[PDB]
Amino acid sequence: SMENFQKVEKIGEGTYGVVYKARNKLTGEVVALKKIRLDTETEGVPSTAIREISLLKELNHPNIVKLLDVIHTENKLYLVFEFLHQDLKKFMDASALTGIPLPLIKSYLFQLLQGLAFCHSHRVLHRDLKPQNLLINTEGAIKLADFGLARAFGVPVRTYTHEVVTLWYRAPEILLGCKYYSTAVDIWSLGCIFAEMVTRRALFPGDSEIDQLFRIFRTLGTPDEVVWPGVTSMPDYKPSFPKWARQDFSKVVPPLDEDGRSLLSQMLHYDPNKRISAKAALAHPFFQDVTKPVPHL
Amino acid sequence: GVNEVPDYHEDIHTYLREMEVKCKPKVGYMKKQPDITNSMRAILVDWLVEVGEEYKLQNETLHLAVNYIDRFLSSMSVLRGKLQLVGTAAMLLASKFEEIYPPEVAEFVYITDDTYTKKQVLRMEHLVLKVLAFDLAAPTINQFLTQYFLHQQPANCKVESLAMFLGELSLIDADPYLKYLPSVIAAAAFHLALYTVTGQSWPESLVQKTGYTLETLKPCLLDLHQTYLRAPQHAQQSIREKYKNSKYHGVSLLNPPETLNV
Ligand SMILES: Nc1cc(I)ccn1
Ligand SMILES: Nc1cc(I)ccn1
Ligand SMILES: Nc1cc(I)ccn1
Repeated sequence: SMENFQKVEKIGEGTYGVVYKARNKLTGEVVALKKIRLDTETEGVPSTAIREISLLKELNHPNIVKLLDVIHTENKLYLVFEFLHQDLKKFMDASALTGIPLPLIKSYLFQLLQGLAFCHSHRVLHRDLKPQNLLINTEGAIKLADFGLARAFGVPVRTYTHEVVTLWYRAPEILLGCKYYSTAVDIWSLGCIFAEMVTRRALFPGDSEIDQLFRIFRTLGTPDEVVWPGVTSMPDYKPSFPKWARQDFSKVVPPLDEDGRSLLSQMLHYDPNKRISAKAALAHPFFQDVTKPVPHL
Repeated sequence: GVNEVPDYHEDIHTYLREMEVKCKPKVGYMKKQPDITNSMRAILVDWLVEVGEEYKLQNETLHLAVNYIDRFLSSMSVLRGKLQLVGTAAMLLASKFEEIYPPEVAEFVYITDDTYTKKQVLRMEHLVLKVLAFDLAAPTINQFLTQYFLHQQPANCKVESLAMFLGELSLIDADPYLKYLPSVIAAAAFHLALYTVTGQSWPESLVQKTGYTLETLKPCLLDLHQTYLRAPQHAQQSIREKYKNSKYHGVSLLNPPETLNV
């Protein structure tokens, strides 16, 4: 079954299973294998895996991690993935001194948006966009990965799991405990990621949910019924929130040009209904001159 | 607003149309099954409806389960004694796919009166996964219904329940509903629900969306009218019972119309 795969090394552990780099002994292809243990006397195949596999089988796009195979045993599942050199978090950390070139940033955001638009066009929320789940290769590509927390949604959307998205990338609608969320929550994460690629520090690094909101408000201005209609009627909204003025994006992301700043603000709009779509974002003037440079690895 | 994904409704609709063709069971599968019948299948689905109420499952879960079953039985001969095993495993998988809080496997075992062991359930789960090749994200009647509702002005909860109700009735009877695509059935349920409560017909805006006219919907609407008419006389009743409750506006209790304008 796995006779043709030679393990090379461990490369970490996602929301579920454990991930190895491997080599197809016959074809020479380098892959990542996700080993998922099957609870054969208790719970069977984890729902995490049922969603990841089923959604990735449908999602075939250059900016979405390619699932090559699923190899069954009675006791294990191995997902075979194309191998990508590393994740964006490791890349950022490696680029802590040198910085990331602006054209590469712009290229990556453009690709992330192409991948995401494809997801939304195919009725899938990702719900766990963070640098650790974005994979780069040596040729300048980037791809959405780890669809364990993903969900095929209907139109219109219904109530889904609230415990979603890593805190720092979590949209204010989820924080304030809203009944419904949609494609907008993914755009928020990418906004956070955009900013993080520019500064290589997380935009909103909270210690708690209340701390998370404070971080968002202090930088974008405390929202009101003018900016975000229905915000003050939100489940976990607190009349008592301090009222901060919006911080200029000159302070927030100094390196960023006027176009970048405009795109960023639209990505971090408080109102989910005004938050820009990935589709619209692809047209933004920021990407007029977009190229595909290769990273410095 | 964003909850109706305006930048995406059109592409999503087009995608589901392509996908419901992919996930379509084989029309004639029951004739090719030596030991199981449309009758037995009706008993199975009707039982899944009960299970769905006992566990307060999404209706979407029930529809998914039935898609799983029909596709499995399109590929695999199954003996009568194992029909329920296939159904339990499909329900389990639909729940894991669709539900925030699926029931535990143990609960799936309990509901079969211990006809089957836990191990049988889990093994069937895996076999079902292999046969469908994990292609579980199947478009359902409901996914089309919810989108068609958007075309109402204003929203009417009676039309919404009633269409849901007629949709579920179709799950029961492979003959004739295996010949209709989810989107066709959904349209026919929505027209019939609209006509019964309001008087209005299938709107032009949905003709433009779907490409379906009342002409092309004619065959399915006749079968659904028949089914609606004969419902209180069906051996299977769990859906009629289900849709008596205030939860669904008691739409099942509405006397059906006697004719259409054709
Ligand atoms: N049996 C296996 C497992 C891994 I991870 C890689 C190769 N063979
Ligand atoms: N390094 C990796 C990890 C996965 I999951 C897929 C591809 N490359
Ligand atoms: N993160 C923060 C900042 C302030 I000024 C007050 C509270 N929390």
